[PDB]
Amino acid sequence: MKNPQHDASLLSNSNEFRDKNVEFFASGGTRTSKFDKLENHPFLGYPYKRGVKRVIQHYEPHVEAGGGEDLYGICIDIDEFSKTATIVPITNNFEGYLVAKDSTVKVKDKLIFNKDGALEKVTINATALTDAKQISNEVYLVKVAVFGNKA
Amino acid sequence: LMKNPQQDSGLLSNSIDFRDQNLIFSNSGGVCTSSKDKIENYPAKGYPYKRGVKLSFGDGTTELEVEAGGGDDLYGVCSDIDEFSGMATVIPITNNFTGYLTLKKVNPGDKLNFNQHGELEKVKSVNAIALSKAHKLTEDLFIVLASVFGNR
Amino acid sequence: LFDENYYAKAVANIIGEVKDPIMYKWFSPDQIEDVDLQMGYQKTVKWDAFLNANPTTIANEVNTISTIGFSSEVVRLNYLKLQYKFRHLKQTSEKFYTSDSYIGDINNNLLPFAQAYKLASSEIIKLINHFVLTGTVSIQKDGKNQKRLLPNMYGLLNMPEQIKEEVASGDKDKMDKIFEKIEAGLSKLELGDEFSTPMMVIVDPATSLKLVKPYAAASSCEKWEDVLIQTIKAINNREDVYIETSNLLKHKILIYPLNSELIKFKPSKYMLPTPNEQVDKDSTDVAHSYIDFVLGGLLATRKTILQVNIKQS
Amino acid sequence: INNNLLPFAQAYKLASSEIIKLINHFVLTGTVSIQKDGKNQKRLLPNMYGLLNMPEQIKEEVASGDKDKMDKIFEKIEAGLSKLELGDEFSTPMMVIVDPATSLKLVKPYAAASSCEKWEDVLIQTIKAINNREDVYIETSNLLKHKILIYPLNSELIKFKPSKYMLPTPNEQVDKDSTDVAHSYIDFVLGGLLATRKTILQVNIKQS
Amino acid sequence: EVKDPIMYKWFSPDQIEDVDLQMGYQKTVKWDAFLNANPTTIANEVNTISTIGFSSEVVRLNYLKLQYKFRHLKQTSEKFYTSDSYIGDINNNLLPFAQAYKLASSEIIKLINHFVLTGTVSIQKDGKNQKRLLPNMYGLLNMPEQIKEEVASGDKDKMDKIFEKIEAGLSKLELGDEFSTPMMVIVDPATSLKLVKPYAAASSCEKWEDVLIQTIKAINNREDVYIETSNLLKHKILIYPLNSELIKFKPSKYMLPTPNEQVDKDSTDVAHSYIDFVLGGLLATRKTILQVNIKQS
Amino acid sequence: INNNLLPFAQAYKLASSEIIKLINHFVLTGTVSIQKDGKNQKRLLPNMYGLLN
Amino acid sequence: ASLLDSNFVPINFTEFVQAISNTYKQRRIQFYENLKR
Amino acid sequence: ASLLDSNFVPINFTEFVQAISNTYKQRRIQFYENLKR
Amino acid sequence: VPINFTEFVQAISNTYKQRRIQFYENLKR
Repeated sequence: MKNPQHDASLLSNSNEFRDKNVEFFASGGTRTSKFDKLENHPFLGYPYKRGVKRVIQHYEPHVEAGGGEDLYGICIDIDEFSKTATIVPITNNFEGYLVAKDSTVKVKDKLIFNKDGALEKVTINATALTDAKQISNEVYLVKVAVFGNKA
Repeated sequence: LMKNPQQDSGLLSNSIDFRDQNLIFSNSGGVCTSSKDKIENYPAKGYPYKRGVKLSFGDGTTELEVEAGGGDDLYGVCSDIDEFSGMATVIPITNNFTGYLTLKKVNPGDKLNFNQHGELEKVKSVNAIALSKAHKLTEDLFIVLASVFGNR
Repeated sequence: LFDENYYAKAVANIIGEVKDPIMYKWFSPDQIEDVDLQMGYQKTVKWDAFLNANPTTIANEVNTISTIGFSSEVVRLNYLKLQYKFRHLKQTSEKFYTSDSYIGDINNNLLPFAQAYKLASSEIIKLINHFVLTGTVSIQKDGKNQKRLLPNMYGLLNMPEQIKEEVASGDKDKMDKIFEKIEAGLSKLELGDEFSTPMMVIVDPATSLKLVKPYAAASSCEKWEDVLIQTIKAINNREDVYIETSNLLKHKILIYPLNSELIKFKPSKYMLPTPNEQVDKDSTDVAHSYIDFVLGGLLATRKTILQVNIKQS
Repeated sequence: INNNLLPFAQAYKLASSEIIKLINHFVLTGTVSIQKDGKNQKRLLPNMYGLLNMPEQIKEEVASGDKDKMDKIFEKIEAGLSKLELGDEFSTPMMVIVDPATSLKLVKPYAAASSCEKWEDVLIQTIKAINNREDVYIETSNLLKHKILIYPLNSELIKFKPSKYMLPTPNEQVDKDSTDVAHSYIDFVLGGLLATRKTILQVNIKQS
Repeated sequence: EVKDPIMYKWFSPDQIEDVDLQMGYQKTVKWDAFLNANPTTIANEVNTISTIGFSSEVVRLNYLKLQYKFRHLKQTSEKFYTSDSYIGDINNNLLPFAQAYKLASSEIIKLINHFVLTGTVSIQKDGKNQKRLLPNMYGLLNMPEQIKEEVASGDKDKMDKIFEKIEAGLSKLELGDEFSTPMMVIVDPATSLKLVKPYAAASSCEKWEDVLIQTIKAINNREDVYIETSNLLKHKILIYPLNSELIKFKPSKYMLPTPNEQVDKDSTDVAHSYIDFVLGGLLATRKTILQVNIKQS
Repeated sequence: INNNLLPFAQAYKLASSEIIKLINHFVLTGTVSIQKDGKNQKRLLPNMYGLLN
Repeated sequence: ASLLDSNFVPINFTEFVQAISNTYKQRRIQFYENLKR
Repeated sequence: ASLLDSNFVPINFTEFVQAISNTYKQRRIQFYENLKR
Repeated sequence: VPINFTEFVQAISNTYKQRRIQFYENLKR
């Protein structure tokens, strides 16, 4: 979901400072600017840390996990109670840990968002900064820099 | 698929009518209960609530459990569940039970049998007689008042 | 605080001129109670009992008896926090826009902070009243493009598990047909032991116009309004019946009791508009301010509201 | 909350309230059932009757076409009132029990419409004609369904002799076990309505 | 007249605190911080700065209520079964209530001690047919995210290999800022017999027990090191600190056996009674427990 | 808890502790890195050495 | 603490907001007291 | 000999039931006394 | 003197706690 550490059975050992940030609860970006535009949109499904597209149908338009030519932005945080998602518009650049389709993504690889909002090797939307890292059975996170859409 | 509905209602209930108030899914136990009934409890494998159960054996490391089933493996009827401990309350087939049980998606007096999933179905090896028509709680969830009094 | 912050002082000196919401007329003093919350939920528990079978006759010896079952329901009220932003003139720039009779730029629709805040608060209060009435939030007359809200957030018109009546398109002009539907809904109401309470009716202007026609050969001393009052008094144990007209409604009639034991409004104590401390400033004369408000908190029992709709086909 | 278990005091209060509702329903309608349709009735003993199923009383049936015609309903009521036989107990208060729909119909102006004169007032005057101008009370009960019940309030004609243990009473037997769940029992007694024949008028509005 | 549980010797007085609960759960929250990237060099104008992230972890401890039933002689019927020196029916194995309750309580306390040590509930010697328990219910031996070392079957007798594995585990331990604490070691009788041999040509006045104590003192800031022998263990070595900040025991105040108020009386002379006890309540920080298993297969 | 937000005092204390650990690591090793592998090191200036490098 | 008192000197924005809420509550109480149906 | 009074101390379940019946009767009597039609 | 079974159970628990405290006081490693 969002926080997988609220079902833990042991206390964490808070001594080491290395290799402690590549997790699924790490909301936001590794480097954040004060002048980054953040939007709140109602969402359907679970688009957290994924590319999001805007869907219009009566109710206001919502956002859901997607990519391709419908790519509207990237979801970086979610409020479950209000069922809202914080979105960085595709017109704004972003660096952070996003979901990848599999573990075949390597450094210096050009990445595209797919229908599920996951990054995959090859328009071009991002460039991988680290290797794909396994957090859960199917959860693969990769540090990546997004620079809009470029052919 | 839960005795206690997860989605809590947005309105208060109106306690003005005394009829047709027991036709809910959270009505655990039986309509007619004897003080000399034999009541067991077992670890639950899945959600066998309001269904006929059978004894399932694991590798051997863990103890036996109960899972929804019927046929010649029928051991008893699951009347209640404690979700915190995963404990299913069972009434053995050697004891007779009268209550609301899950029906497979039937008129008072029709003979019934337990299928592979612990659901009552219209007919061989179990004495189940329907005492009411099928009441639909959900588009796929149907209950029926049945009296079980052993095997045939 | 007033020495340092000027906008806070302006709000303090202009807050009195904001008119009270009209939704206060739709409720009684005991029917409204504030809750200390901004965004979240409040939960209550209600217990109920029921009969499982016919009672058992105690003859000779028997140990198999019919059972009485119990159940619990959890009622949850969701409160949501919303915000609006408005542009105004910076405090130090007012002298350069003061005119003979007014202050501000008519060419650019820029106002001083006090006037801008007053108008914005009035508009937000109108939106809040509309939400409390109809259960929806929208800015279009069609009512489309609504804002997706949380569950357990309802108004007097969209509250579920209530009595709903519909008057056909061909019978829209027929006040007798409308009154027939109203009587049917009134009979289907279930007040219970809380019947000796005043009742409230909310109607649209067209229905208010129709209500003053003579009762139908035509009568000579009694009218449709009097007939409706007598009909409602038949069920409220001859208690007060109040009639109100709201321009928000269109071809709809709402009937409900003013009893705190059946319908209660528990709004957040921060529901009405409140200024935000953050002010956006730049090198120009235009600044931006923010207003916060909270929505949610209407609790009603089942089958205690009559909602009559008149189809306009 | 998760297992629907209450303290004994609250459980007993709720059970007693439900049982009292059942007792009131039996006293009115003459039957015992937990279904809204009224089927699967509990087989009771003979000589056990309520105010609605008492035999040898005056019965009228308003037809389907006149289900909303208050004039026809009042005509049937007048015929039943004429057929009533009070005899020497005329000077007694009368009681009328009405369903909510007919109660709402009663408050309409009497029919051109007569000012300061309602169908309720007309009915009260009509009943006062035969009760020697005594008090006529009107009650509305949701238990009834399109039924009007008219009967006097004189003990010489209709009497209620219930058991002194009719209302719910706790039992001494409490089932106990090694767990935290216990069981208790509540007793109540039914029966005891005695009315002379042809002293109750029952008007049924026949829908469909 | 009932002996104290042996699990008390495995904990310090400050490491145990009672909780008022029979069945349910307790939960606690811990807050952590982390660095998401390398720092940012402040030079000229820059707006994008590296961020420090935060996290919350909720740890839940479950408790379970269990019951046993035993038969005994009725109080009024005792006099027809007593004798000059033997009390109770020898042929039918019937005892008075006091003796039956004492023996049953002793058995239940043995079961509780075994659960606290190994985190399992079973009555078979093989250890199979275990009672299924709730999640977040662990003992000192099955606690996850700890240090686990395994000595091979061929080296089941080589104390040098056993000590090498123990040393590797001690190095992998992460006591951290709570290192200045006494340490506790639990071993089986075979391991205790092995520990008295001279250290290895054989040394003089240097034994494996002394070497192990010195090795543990190297990491515990020269604090006290205690060694206990438990016949419950078998081919297992357990090492952990006696610090409340790392390992704590919050048992239910009704954990130890308690008689029930229900007695099953009848017309005959046989009655039945019930005993209740509560299981659960061990809290441990990760990577603070060393478990060494000596394989034989 | 659901959104992982803290008061300023606790947030500052935790961040200061992490930064102090990083400073100790740099003083000992001469490098700045947030990984246990030691890769993706921050580029530094010359004449900036630790006890190990 | 209400904005209807001329002897009220707020210290900070939190107190200002609390005073605004109290003023709203007192205004609704006054409205219901002055209401005549 | 009714549950309404506080001086009443039942000795057994039979007297308790008799007190319950007396309380029901007294409540009915008081209801009819206070009834206004 | 325990008036009721609840007091009896509380006394049993307090006795267990006191025995634990006394055992730790008398313990010498």
